Amino acid sequence: PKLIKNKSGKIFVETKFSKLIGRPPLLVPGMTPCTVSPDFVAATTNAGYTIELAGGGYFSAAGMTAAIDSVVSQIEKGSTFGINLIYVNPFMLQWGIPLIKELRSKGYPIQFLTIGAGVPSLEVASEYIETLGLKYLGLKPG
Amino acid sequence: FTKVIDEPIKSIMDGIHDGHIKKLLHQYYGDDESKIPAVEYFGGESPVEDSAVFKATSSTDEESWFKALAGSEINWRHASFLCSFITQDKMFVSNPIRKVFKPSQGMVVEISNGNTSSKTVVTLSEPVQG
Repeated sequence: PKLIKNKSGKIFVETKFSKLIGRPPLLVPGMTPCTVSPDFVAATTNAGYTIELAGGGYFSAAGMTAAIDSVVSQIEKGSTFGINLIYVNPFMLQWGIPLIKELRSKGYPIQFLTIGAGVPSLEVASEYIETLGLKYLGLKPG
Repeated sequence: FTKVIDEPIKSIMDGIHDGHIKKLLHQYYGDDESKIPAVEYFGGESPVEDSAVFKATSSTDEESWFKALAGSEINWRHASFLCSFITQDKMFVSNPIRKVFKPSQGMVVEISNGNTSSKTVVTLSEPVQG
């Protein structure tokens, strides 16, 4: 681990992670229900930390779209956030992955996707890496 | 460790980061903030000469081309050529500077004042009617 500072004199812990995202290497993972709230996702993003919006709190693309739009309205221009989807909830994936693809194609500030509660197959992971327009992919091996 | 109710998320996350900074500063930088290296901006790093001229060919490597145009120093020109995305209000779109300077046969990029960021000029020249 290293220290680095920017022009403004802000010090960062410098790791492989912090060097990618330009923020402290500290994240609030997706939690149903704690990070389903757009207000908490926005507060943490505005604090300068990476947080996953929990898909576990959402049942359709429309409901998750309204939550994402609420986060985007409350975060500063140039801020980003991630989405946590649950791999053992095939229904969530079925509306969740097309939604992220579509919002990323519209340029929504979704930096990454974390898949909780299972690791996708090589074929599925390839689809997520190549099609979703994400900076990185979060995996949570058990 | 969950003891203090209604601590702002900023105080919790900052408290952890500032704790790490303090401990690294003591252990690895002799309690001296002046030994911390500075960069213009921190981020955008994938985990994997004053006057110059670059000529694109059919076989020119895209990553090597953009590294060369970017330069070594972290400044506006590094961001211009290596950021995959730029911001349009709150949206994140593909870096248009990378699209425009995508290398192809006939493209000639002259960098002038490459060492002084404030004065650097990157000039793309292409064949126009011969």
